[PDB]
Amino acid sequence: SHRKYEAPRHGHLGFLPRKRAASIRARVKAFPKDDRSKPVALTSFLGYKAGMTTIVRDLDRPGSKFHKREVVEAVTVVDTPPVVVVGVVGYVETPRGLRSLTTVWAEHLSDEVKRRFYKNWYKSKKKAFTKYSAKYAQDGAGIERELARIKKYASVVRVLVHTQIRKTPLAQKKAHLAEIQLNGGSISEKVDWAREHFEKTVAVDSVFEQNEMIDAIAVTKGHGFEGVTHRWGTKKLPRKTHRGLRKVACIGAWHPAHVMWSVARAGQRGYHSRTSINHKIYRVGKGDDEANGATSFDRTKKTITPMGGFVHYGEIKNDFIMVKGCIPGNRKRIVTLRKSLYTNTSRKALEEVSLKWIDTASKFGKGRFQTPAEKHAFMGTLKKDL
Amino acid sequence: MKVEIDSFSGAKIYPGRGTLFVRGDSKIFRFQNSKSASLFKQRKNPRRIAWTVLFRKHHKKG
Amino acid sequence: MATRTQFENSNEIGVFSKLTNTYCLVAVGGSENFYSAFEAELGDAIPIVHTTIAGTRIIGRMTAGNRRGLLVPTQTTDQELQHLRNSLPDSVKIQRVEERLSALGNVICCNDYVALVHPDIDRETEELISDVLGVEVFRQTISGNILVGSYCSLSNQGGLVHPQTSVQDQEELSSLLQVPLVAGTVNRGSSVVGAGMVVNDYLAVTGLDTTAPELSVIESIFRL
Amino acid sequence: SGNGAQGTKFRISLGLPVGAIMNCADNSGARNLYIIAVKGSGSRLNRLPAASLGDMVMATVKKGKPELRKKVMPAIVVRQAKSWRRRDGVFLYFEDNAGVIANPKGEMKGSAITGPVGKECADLWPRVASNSGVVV
RNA sequence: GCAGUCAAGCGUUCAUAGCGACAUUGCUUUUUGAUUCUUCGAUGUCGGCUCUUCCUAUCAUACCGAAGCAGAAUUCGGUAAGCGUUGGAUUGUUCACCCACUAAUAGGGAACGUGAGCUGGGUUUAGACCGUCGUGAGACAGGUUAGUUUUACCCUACUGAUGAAUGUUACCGCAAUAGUAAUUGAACUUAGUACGAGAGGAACAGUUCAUUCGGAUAAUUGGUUUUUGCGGCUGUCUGAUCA
Repeated sequence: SHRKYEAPRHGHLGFLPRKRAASIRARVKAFPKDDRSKPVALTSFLGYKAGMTTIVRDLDRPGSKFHKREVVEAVTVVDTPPVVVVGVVGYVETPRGLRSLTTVWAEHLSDEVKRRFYKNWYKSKKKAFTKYSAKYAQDGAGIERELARIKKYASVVRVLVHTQIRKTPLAQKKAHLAEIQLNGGSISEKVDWAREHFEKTVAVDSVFEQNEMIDAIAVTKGHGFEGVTHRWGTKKLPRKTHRGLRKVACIGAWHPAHVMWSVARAGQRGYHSRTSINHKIYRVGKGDDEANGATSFDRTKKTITPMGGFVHYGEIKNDFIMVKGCIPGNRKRIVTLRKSLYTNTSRKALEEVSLKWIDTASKFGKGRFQTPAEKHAFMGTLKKDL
Repeated sequence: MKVEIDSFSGAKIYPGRGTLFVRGDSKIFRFQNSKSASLFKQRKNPRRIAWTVLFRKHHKKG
Repeated sequence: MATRTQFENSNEIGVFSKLTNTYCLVAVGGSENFYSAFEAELGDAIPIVHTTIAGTRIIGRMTAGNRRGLLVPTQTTDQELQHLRNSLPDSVKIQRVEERLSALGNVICCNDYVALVHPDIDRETEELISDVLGVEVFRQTISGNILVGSYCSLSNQGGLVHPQTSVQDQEELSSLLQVPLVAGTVNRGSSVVGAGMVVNDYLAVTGLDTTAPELSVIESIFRL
Repeated sequence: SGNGAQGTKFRISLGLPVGAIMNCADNSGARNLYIIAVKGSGSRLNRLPAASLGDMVMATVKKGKPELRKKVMPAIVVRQAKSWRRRDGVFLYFEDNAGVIANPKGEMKGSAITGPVGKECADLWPRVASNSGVVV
């Protein structure tokens, strides 16, 4: 028998197996293709996701109905302390993949990447990178031997960086260590730049900029063990069913006498690696820059942190990337922003956007006021202080 | 960008927030939240609802 | 000259254009051949202004005006109003209208002397219309149609009305308006006559499918 | 949208599936309408073809003048009462459903349309804009 | 059921653009026969629902070839299943028929896929009614009505989830290999142009959107609401008030 109503599948076979991720930090599987012309810059960056807020901008798109006219959008604000470099690592291209030949770590690692290496920081003697940091007692001839071996070899050069979690209003205290490939020409220049930037800040005004398309790689919000209907979007069965309705009714045929992998089963939902491409930056905001949330039309001094703070996160007091639309992963996750892999000429991209109004009312109720000065102006004086 | 005042409560309604309602005689109604809307569908008089602006103008509050 | 023009496929230009004696209002969404019929025969006489009204692209049926004025609805943004205030001269009187009984294009059928409006619209609107346009506002319905801007085109020379219309009401409007009226159609017999075409002292733009027996009667009664 | 429509309608919410009985909103003598299918819809197993403001439905008439009954005609929705999102931010909705009877080309059967009319439709069907009273 | 060859004829004229008699050679195993080889110390038997996969003999879509291809539309064919193949009235229906949308509403397999998945409308137990036949008991692939559908805790499969051991432990990685995803339409514009006697009347690039699919999210909007969070209301009990 054939199907009798030849309808699409449910779900996607390319997103398989739907299991838990490797970590809460999602691997950047693919870095931008290098060109040996540009100055040395990074390819990706590590932020922590805060939460969303409403944006009013001016849609500017000829041929549309809303040309030169205001729209609202949702943006996610991802929080960014400046990320500090601690080491570099070169890869020799083999016929079995880019095998790492060496790694060089910097001199004075901070206590966060010193905390990454212990499951138990309190009991431990904190003795990671003592005997390695003894290699600076000389002029670094071992260390210069290592970097000369990278310059002699090592087709592609990735740089070990880490977040500064102590500036982030989380409660983690332990930074996330990661690699980011560089894009400069002449790999000697790459590893010279990385040598010059040991224990140095890297701020997002250098990597990212306004209007640019970025991708975002993160681990999905997790939801436990989930049955076959909300996991795969499958139909519920009619109400008259015995022994469970919310199921997949026919699993497979009689033959093949096994259950095919392609039928939908019940299991893990969430906590997957997801890459999401072509997200557009609307703000790159600086924490030392007061009045993040003002704009040329807004003109009243306020930051982007909503009244009462971001729900379940805290208060942005750092740099921040502020990107169009939803992003994978929930709040307080390590989110990896990436430069786009292809030059996009799409007229949705390459649009010079500039905001008009940033929402900063509370996200913890139906917020009615943007600034507490405006709440005090509207609501008047109270039973409290005066 | 306009900031339109509410119809029931007198609240200020920032863009992308709230709802709008069109009564069949083409009078346009604006609601800040689900509260003032779901009191408007109960046909409540705003002059006797204690937290609206229309009440606190009715009795010279403040 | 009755010039054949289409708004991207539409035989109705009166939905999309507003033709007065000192200014002309056009919608932005058309090719260069749509503006060819305007810029060829007008050229350097009146300002032609690209605008939208209240976020709509039907601006001939949302607004109403004469040589002396222009009336916009309430939902028009301040950018559109500022562009209309900047592009039009200081002789025109531009003012928002505070009513929710229709859009202004289908209420008002006016000219330099006498106005005709919707019957249900109120005195507080009528005072504002007679103040801004400087026009004595009268209240009449053509043959039962409560929308007189959709079913009557008016000019200072003559005017077109609804095809199924009694002769007695036409003679009453000839005694009142003091212009001659002839019941005719537009665009191969479409019953809507106000939105099928616009007119002023120099020009009468119609759709492409308006026939030559219709076109000859139009160019005779409007006397171009 | 569909064949005979001027303009592209940005997607709004679908609040009138097959079977819905809207209130005919003009002077054409029909007292109500009845959606039987939606012009431009899509094929998905066991899904109802639903309509919205601005769309063009195939409708019949269940009341009114008996000359209009028992014949399937085109009709066009002008009020929705299931709230959608305009791109300038606000969610709005009308008090009740509605529609106007028309030919396939979009030319209006009646003369004047009563009550408000969504500007999502007045931009899209010009003839409805001509016969409209209140827009938005 | 599908496909060839031959070729008399049809097709203004012309066997073969498309058709094709009279004959003749096959493929198929979704019909139905023929047989009865396994199963009668029982493989649960119709259909709908549900969901996955495969097959092309391709209805649509991609690129093309022929024409009795001027344009439009249509017909016949090639590579191709990648991707889609619908909403309803009646019937238990498979089948069918209309209404209507659509780009299109192509045809099939998988123990006539699928009942420890469902339903049980049908057929096929026991009650009853009628017509017919029979002397009667009863008989009707004749019609109508009411009629219990059991078990998974095993092994496998699949879906997720851990895990000993390779000196320990941690951190950053590489990649074999396995899967894969996007889809189609409409409007403006080209353009009332080309091609056309006229009637009619496109396409390529560009723009803006939309259908179906998919993956995510929660600012806003809607739902849920045992924050029993705040308010109110009933009946009764705390002597009343308060709670």
